[PDB]
Amino acid sequence: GLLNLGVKDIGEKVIFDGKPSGYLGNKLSVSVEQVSIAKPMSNDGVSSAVERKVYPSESRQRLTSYRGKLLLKLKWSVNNGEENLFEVRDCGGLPVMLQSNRCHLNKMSPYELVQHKEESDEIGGYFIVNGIEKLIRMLIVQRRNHPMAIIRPSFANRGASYSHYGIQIRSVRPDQTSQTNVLHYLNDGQVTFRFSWRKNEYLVPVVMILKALCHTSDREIFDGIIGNDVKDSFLTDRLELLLRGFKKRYPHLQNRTQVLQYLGDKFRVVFQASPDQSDLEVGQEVLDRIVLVHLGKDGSQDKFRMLLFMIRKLYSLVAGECSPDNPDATQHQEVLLGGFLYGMILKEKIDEYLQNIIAQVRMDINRGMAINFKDKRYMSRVLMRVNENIGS
Amino acid sequence: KAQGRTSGKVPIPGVKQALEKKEGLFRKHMMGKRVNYAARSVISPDPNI
Amino acid sequence: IVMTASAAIKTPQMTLPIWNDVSDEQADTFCKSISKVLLSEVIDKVIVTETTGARSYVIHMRFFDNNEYSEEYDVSKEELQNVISNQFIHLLEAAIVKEIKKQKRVEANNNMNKVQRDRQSAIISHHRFITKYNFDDESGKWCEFKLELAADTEKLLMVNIVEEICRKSIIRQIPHIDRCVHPEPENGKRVLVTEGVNFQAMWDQEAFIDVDGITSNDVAAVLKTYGVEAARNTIVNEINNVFSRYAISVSFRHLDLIADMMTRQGTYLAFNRQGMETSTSSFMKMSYE
Amino acid sequence: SIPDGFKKCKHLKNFPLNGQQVWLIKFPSNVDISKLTTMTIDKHDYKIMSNMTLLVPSESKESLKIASTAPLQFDKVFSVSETAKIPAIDYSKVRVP
Amino acid sequence: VRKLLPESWGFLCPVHTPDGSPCGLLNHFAHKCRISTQQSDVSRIPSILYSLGVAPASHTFAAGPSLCCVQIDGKIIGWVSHEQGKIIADTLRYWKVEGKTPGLPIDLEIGYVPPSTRGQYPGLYLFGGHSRMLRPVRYLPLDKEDIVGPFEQVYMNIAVTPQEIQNNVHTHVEFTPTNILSILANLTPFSDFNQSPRNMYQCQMGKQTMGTPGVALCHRSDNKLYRLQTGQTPIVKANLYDDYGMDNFPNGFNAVVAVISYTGYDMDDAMIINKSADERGFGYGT
Amino acid sequence: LRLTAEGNKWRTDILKTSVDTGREAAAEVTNLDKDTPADDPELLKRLQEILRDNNKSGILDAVTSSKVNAITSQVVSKCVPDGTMKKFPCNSMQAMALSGAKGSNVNVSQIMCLLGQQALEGRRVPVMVSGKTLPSFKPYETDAMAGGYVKGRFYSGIKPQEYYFHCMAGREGLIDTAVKTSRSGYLQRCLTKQLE
Amino acid sequence: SVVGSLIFCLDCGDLLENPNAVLGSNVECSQCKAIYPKSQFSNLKVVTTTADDAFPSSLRAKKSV
Amino acid sequence: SSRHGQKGVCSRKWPTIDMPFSETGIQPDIIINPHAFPSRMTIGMFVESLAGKAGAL
Amino acid sequence: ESVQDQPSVAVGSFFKGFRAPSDTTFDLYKKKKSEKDEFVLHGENERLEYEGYTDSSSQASNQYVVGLFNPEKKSIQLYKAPVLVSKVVSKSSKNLRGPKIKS
Amino acid sequence: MIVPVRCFSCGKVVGDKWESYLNLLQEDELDEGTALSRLGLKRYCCRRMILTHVDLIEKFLRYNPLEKR
RNA sequence: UAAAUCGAGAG
DNA sequence: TCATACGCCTCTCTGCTTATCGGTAG
DNA sequence: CTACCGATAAGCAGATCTCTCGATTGCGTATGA
Ligand SMILES: [Zn+2]
Ligand SMILES: [Zn+2]
Repeated sequence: GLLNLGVKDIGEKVIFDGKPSGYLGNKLSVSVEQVSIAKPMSNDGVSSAVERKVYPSESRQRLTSYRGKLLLKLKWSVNNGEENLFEVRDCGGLPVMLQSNRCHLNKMSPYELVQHKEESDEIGGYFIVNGIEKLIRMLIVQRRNHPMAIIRPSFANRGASYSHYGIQIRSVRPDQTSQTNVLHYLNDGQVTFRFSWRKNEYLVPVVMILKALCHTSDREIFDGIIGNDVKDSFLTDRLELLLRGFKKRYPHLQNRTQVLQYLGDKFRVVFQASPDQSDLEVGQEVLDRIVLVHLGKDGSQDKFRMLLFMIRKLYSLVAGECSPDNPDATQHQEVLLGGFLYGMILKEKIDEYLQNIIAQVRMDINRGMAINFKDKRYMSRVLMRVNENIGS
Repeated sequence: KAQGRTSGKVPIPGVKQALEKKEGLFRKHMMGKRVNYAARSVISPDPNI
Repeated sequence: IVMTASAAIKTPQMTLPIWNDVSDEQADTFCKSISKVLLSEVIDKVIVTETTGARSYVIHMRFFDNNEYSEEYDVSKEELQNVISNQFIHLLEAAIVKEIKKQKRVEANNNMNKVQRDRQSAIISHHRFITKYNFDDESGKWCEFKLELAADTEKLLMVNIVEEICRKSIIRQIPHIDRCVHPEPENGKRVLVTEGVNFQAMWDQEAFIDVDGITSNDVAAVLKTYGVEAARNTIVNEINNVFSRYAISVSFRHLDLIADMMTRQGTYLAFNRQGMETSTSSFMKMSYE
Repeated sequence: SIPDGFKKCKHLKNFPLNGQQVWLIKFPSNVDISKLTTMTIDKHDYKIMSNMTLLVPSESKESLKIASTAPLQFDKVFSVSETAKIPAIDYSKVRVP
Repeated sequence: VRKLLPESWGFLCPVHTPDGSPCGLLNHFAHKCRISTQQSDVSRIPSILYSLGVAPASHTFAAGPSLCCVQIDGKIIGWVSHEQGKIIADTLRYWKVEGKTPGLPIDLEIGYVPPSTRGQYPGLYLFGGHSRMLRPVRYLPLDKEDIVGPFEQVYMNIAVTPQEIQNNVHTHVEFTPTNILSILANLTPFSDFNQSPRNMYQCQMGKQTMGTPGVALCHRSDNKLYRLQTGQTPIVKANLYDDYGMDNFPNGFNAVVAVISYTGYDMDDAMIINKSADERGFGYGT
Repeated sequence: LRLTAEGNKWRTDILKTSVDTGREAAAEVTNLDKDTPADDPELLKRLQEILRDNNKSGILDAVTSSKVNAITSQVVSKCVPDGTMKKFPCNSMQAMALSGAKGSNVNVSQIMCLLGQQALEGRRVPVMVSGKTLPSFKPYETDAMAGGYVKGRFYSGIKPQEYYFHCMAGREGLIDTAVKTSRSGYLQRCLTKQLE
Repeated sequence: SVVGSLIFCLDCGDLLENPNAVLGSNVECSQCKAIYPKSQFSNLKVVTTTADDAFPSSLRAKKSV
Repeated sequence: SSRHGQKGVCSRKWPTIDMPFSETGIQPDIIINPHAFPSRMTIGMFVESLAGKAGAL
Repeated sequence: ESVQDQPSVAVGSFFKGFRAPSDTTFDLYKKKKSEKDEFVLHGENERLEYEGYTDSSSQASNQYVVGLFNPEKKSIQLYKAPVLVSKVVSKSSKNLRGPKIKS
Repeated sequence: MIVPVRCFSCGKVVGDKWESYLNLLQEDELDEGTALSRLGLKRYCCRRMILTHVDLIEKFLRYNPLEKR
């Protein structure tokens, strides 16, 4: 499922406590490996026993929402598998939608639908919240996994890059979450990578990432961006400008390991990392998290090849060798389904929940508590001190 | 002119903001006012008036 | 026109009435003489050759055929050579040295005449780092000039700057004039229209153009060069001809009142807060915005 | 650095190169190499018509060396491309009035 | 942004849009436009491509628009000539339409951009991911149904009716011309006889009619409901009126209309309704 | 709204002459010699450059629009007044158009004889990046039918491509109608505030 | 190794520094530190021409078409 | 409204006697002015009226 | 006329016109798989490390065959050789690194 | 919903003919026109009332709040 | 009885 | 153990206005 | 020589008809229970 893929690709968030333990005491590695939503049920007070079955007719009549329980099991990992503490934590009632697999009318025939007071030909596709019907509207977004030659005055206007050219690609992770990369252009003969990890934007020289993705030589970059086009003086001049600019600005980075280290300690605070991840490790982390996500991790060679293709496309665009791709043409468009948006929001809420429990642990660290990460009592105490109403 | 906002919800309008824009006091309460003794409805034709 | 008092309107033109005794010939020639021609309008292409055998730059300025360009644009090879040697290199060296400052942060040239050699030496002395110069003094088809540069600087484009310099170089142009087309007369009015406003230039050409009936689309220039009343007249005419083109009739009392209110201080005012503050009553402006 | 299971090949067959044209045939995996343009092989039709570096066994026949004369590049390159049948439509039954 | 582009042929309804401020922005999908919601099996496609003449991308030494860069959902698979890429595109479409190759799903979009002069960047593009836009058309060879998308459609000739198929021009044909229209636009009777600003007005207005919302109104607590007491099925209606089972929710009534200037109480848009008909329950609702 | 048999004969005979109008207009625009085939490689290349540029496309669209407007003017002049089954004053459509009660001669012509050429903003219908105006049409199609010039009428109905083109034109009309009302308001407000 | 103004290392494949900015008579690769004498490559000649869409002129339309 | 975007508020409840009866005795339950058609060119309504009459017959 | 499925030769891909001294030599590997085996080519020199791999995403779909051809006879000696994508690292630069964490 | 008692245009009682029309359609193989003619509906104003009726009342009656489902 | 934001509409 | 008060928690136009690089007289 | 005076280059601030419905309203935290 998309939810399972999302929690798998979230990764583990790590915190430390001060208890002299090379870095800081013991290590905590909180993660989620299974998110399960159940069909709505009613406790009928405190009777419990076999839980009752709630129906959309009941939800509409009660003027409340039609939601099912959301279950997450936390991988409370101490010292990298020294002591694991699994625990299934409910996260409130997640509003489920009608006629879906997590609804009680999933395969009901029209006769049964009439029997259960729904409709002769009831169709789902909507949520019931506070007794009021609601719908997640489908939205048109850029086509995934396609680099489009885009010409826009808003690039040069108020852009850190000085040109109106570029090659924008909106890559999507297998868990249906998007990360766009803009291959800007500079009038002096170089290309700057652009992305937005948080709400702010960042810019990085393209050849930086080109060398950081895989161990490469400058001749490999020349071959990839120029295939048998040696006589193309325009392409050769632009490539020479780019390589000379890289060598002039960063003469220390003669190797992939040290360029990755530079990337890692440049992106350390924003890409929240415990004082355990090395510069090389956090550089590989930001690389796998930002550039060309649709190829996923362990796809560095494919990312390198596609970056070379993107650079060649940008140079062909600025050379007038290809027309710009119209953003608003339906040929270059897709539609955000509406349930994929639900999955993205669920993944982000899970991320915020994990960060919240780690913030609670850090607050305990700042104050003075017993702070024993191996204690089930302390783990349940810190789990009950953090808001868990993801369904709300 | 207020300084200091991390997340917030809505920045409370000052006395200046109560008199400035199209929704301000001037253009909404003296250049045009809601009126007593006035009606409104749909029009239907009548060639006999 | 009315709500912004644009002194920099998108499309400024004048109306030049030709004399009744001037035919289409000597009129199209006058249009070609008055129209603006750029250096890029005549260059076929440029072949930049870079060599480090120190950083030389040989530029071969291919030109359009003389028998056609001297007839289309009425520009001679002598004028071409003059404008090149006077402005093209002067702008090119400036752009090149600016680029260097920012960074740090056909074959008969050997068979040459004495006059050509003297011209080349003179231009070399005049300019900064030019090592050679020649012109097609018999055909006006090419102009080569070496541009040897210091070897300590990095690689330069030398093509996208030559493009900009050629496009921004002026072969023969009168200020604030771009083109002068000859449209079909509306009703017995021999009319010459341009693509810019500069009255003093056409004041000298009394022989072809009747300087008395020079009416311009722009209002600010008319106010500046003719007075407030001419500005009011042209305001009324411009605000009327848009309505007339849309087959809508507005009585001239309304337009006359609008123009008189717009020029009530002797200046090209407008209907906005920047032309509003001159008013006795403050509440009106405060209610405005 | 030997990966798991990647044993070094003990011996290699001799590869003659002197005595002459060197070609590459990019046979698809489906084509049977043992049994051997409108060429017909197996039961399917195919289309047949410095990029890489070539290695050659040395005298010790336990290593790889770059072949050269007195370098050497392949004289011709061929790529066997699998083809299908695209039949013309029957316009009589397609253009229904 | 609001211009009705021709690239939305069969995907976005040309008629269905709300006149006014959201015009052109809040468009609607064609009734036969399927949105893919699962990732098609693209495991075997690279294996098939290499057999078809595609050089592997790992060892190719090729770049630029002079070569046909074959991609699969954003992954550079290989490089091939332009004519060869066109041949592979046609062969892949044939194998996809015919039900013999196991690796090629029918939902796969084969978007091929032939080389041109200052056109779009060429290359063979293959897509199989989620969120795609798909439309069914009849592949002229084998007479079987084919699935196309916006990216692949703008470069392929698709006749609108079988009578206009041209020799060596059209390789696809719409099953019916009426599947490029949305619902509420197919249901407009004789929609090809009106001015378009009236078809779109009817599309916007068919949602505001006081029809029947549902039959389970005794088990609902909706804030406001508009119910037509006695609706009738149209005498004149599209074939899709009963295909979508719309008679379960009648929207109006059949009225004996008279195009006549008699009363004098209706010039601009007004209408005159029989008093006695009204007193007989004509148009009643709650 | 009907025509006579002879009126329909005139209309179809005149419309038969519009087959080559688009090809001739394109050939004239591209400076090619007349009588050239519509599939000439040089003509295709020149139309390719015209499509790539934005001013050559405008010139070609203006020329073809003028030609098809001449054709539709011929059709309307020959058919509308003296080709109708019912004549004025018996023809209520014609009486309403002539007396100014409602509608106009352009409306009557669109209903009865010809719907003319669809102009979006002083220009023909948009073109894809492949030279195709629609999936139904060839790339670089030198045909007035595949240019927005619809030969149908609201009495006999319009074909699917003509329906699409007319929908385009109606959408542009409604967008402009929405925009203009908001456009004029600020101008009027500033004028009246200063001149009150 | 040499294609245009660029000089590549035949061993590793790194851009050699411009010979006009080194000590003289030889330049070495920054990765393999291999000896590359200044001879065997002295004409770093590039030939470039402006695009056809660079100088829009009235005669440009008339010379063709 | 009809199915061709012909809006309009009901103006008056015209009594059946004052309604123009036909030869067969049918008095229409809705009167629409003929002047609405020339400007909007909704010939689909004209086709639909006679098609529905034939269907009902 | 005679095919050689057994490992005899293999073709690499470093870059355009990769040249090494004749004294340079490489070593071949072979995994213990059944069909379409992965190949790893290793080598070293005084100050350079040469290595290569074969992409499994494409090596199991197509075959590469080397052969000879007599000018006057059609006798062709078939030889199967895998294709290896390779990279070159300097030995001194291979171990080049930096500090783990910058405080 | 349920069949209207009187025809809207004229006033002829058609509320006693829906069941007869359904029986004539079901038992005998009569077309809608022949069935309407046999029922005595000559004018198309009366014919449409029974020809185009929907009878949503049967669908409405399946939701009974006073009987166990 | 309020006030703001968003959404859906009419002319 | 655990609830309510305190503390905050990204693609349009016109000017005007300030700062900074050139020039003239004294 | 050097201060008063201009002539851009950049940034800054202010703009871009009425009427009817419906829905909604924050985390975060920290101590007395
Ligand atoms: Zn090296
Ligand atoms: Zn009746």
